[PDB]
Amino acid sequence: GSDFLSPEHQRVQQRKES
Ligand SMILES: *NCCCCCCCC
Repeated sequence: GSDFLSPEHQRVQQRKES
């Protein structure tokens, strides 16, 4: 179904690497 795709990442409230 509807998806952009990636083998990585998670929509956390913050980022400190990406
Ligand atoms: N269609 C959303 C799920 C797949 C992409 C986002 C998570 C990838 C680790």
